Amino acid sequence: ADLEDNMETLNDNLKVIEKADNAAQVKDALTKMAAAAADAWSATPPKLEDKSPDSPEMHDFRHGFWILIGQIHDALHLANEGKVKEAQAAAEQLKTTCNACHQKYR
Amino acid sequence: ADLEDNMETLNDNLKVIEKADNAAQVKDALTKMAAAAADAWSATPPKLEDKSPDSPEMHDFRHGFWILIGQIHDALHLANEGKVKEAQAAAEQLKTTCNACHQKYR
Amino acid sequence: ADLEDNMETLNDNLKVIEKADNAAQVKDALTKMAAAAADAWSATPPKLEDKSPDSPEMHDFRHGFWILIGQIHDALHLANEGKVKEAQAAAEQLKTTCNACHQKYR
Amino acid sequence: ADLEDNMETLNDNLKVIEKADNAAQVKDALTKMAAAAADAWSATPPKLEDKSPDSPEMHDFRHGFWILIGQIHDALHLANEGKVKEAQAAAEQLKTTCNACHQKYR
Ligand code: HEM
Ligand code: HEM
Ligand code: HEM
Ligand code: HEM
Ligand SMILES: [Zn+2]
Ligand SMILES: [Zn+2]
Ligand SMILES: [Zn+2]
Ligand SMILES: [Zn+2]
Repeated sequence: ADLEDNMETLNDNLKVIEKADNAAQVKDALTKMAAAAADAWSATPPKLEDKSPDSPEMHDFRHGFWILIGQIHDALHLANEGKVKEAQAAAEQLKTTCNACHQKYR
Repeated sequence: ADLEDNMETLNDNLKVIEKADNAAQVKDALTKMAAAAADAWSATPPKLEDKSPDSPEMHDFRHGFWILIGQIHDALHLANEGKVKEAQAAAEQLKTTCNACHQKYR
Repeated sequence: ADLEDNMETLNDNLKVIEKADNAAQVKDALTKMAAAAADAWSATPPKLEDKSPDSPEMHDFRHGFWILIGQIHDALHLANEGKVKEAQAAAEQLKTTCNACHQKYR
Repeated sequence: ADLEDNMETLNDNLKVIEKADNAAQVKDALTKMAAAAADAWSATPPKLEDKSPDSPEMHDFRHGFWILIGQIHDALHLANEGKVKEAQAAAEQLKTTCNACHQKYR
């Protein structure tokens, strides 16, 4: 999938997590986000098209995906443990990673 | 790319890191490993064809890529710091992750 | 050190990172934060004095320190790479961990 | 506790996990390992007594504790999920971290 599709998948499922009542819902949404974030890894954002594929900027771009992937990973464990509220809070917290990357690169 | 290509990329660059003489070579190889691992995320292994895409087995399979991706991430920081030997050591230690997944799923 | 002293160390160095001009200042402050957070691990917060040392609650409390330690770890790599701004951003972002734990346990 | 005691704690509980029959035994063991690892953070190893407390070598020493702590953290989540065998395998795998640090610093 393209960057925009992966971004909408990320966006859609974050809201699913907010409105969710149960672990399964959170679980499912986080799984989809993990796949979206991993697939986003190879993308070149439009503001970085003029940069070398292995530039410092591109390195920093992809680092944000590492952070987001790590966070989804942990939130998923929480939801697997049945810690719904705390997985939802981890989801709220990862928005900081979404925002930080958007502020620099979007 | 498919699973097999990602796996060759992973294997090829691990050997490149072993033979490397400077941090640029390690850095370049780890970057290629991270892309390969991230791209591998969505793959279904032949041994798990018969399992649901959202099965416990498939979750455990993808978990190994989380572990791999985290370790590459960290090793790349070490290489960026010019810590060639310790980045090469981190790379040798990664093999545990490679092996553990192969033993169960390959 | 006590929980309070570790908490002040954490507080003080966070501000040091905000005002910092170079990577060495940030590195030094994160190093101090890492030791404070690791030393905090064994503490029982006043709100949880009545809970068993290996209770659900106490596990969740210490989980927040795993999260914080992980974040400092990564931020320190960024500072080591000379990525001052992004290390400072990483430091602003880990405030979410600080606050999440306080909201629940302070 | 001192370095030796923390190392004994780490060693004893690793064996407990190997012999374990259920998730509770592995959970309990990993919990103790986490505390021992976090307490070990501040220690100076006999081989690095002559180095500055904020030396490059001391930084690399403590870095291995970060990686150990992260692995215990993850292994604990697996045990929490009731994935006993997988938690026991994550425990086997972190021996790589134990050994890597001993090779350089013990
Ligand atoms: C879970 C957190 C995230 C959420 C909820 C999210 C969601 C979104 C949304 C709704 C958009 C609007 C455009 C669209 O429809 O795709 C977008 C765009 C974008 N995001 Fe994110 N995103 C997240 C994480 C990230 C991260 C970590 C990065 C960078 C490493 C990033 C980089 C971008 C870029 C470059 C665009 C513009 C794409 C384009 O216009 O071609 N996002 N994202
Ligand atoms: C740096 C670590 C790794 C290395 C060097 C590595 C290396 C390889 C190599 C050389 C192959 C054979 C190439 C081929 O398939 O034609 C392979 C296959 C495979 N690997 Fe890995 N691998 C690594 C990590 C992983 C991880 C973490 C997993 C699972 C989480 C995994 C799962 C698999 C699977 C399922 C196959 C079979 C694909 C097929 O033959 O169709 N590998 N790997
Ligand atoms: C870098 C992030 C953090 C900062 C800057 C911070 C800061 C503080 C400060 C300034 C205090 C007041 C203590 C005093 O006045 O001496 C405090 C107390 C406290 N903090 Fe944190 N904290 C952080 C992270 C955490 C985390 C991760 C946890 C738990 C997982 C936590 C749990 C507590 C508790 C239980 C208290 C109350 C102890 C008391 O009664 O004094 N904090 N913190
Ligand atoms: C879970 C993995 C680990 C296990 C099972 C383990 C086990 C041990 C054992 C059995 C000893 C013998 C010392 C004694 O009993 O007096 C020891 C010592 C030591 N270990 Fe580890 N350890 C682990 C992790 C680590 C790590 C990650 C580091 C480095 C950061 C490390 C550094 C050392 C050092 C420096 C000593 C020497 C202690 C002294 O002589 O005062 N160990 N460890
Ligand atoms: Zn966790
Ligand atoms: Zn590291
Ligand atoms: Zn990083
Ligand atoms: Zn995990």
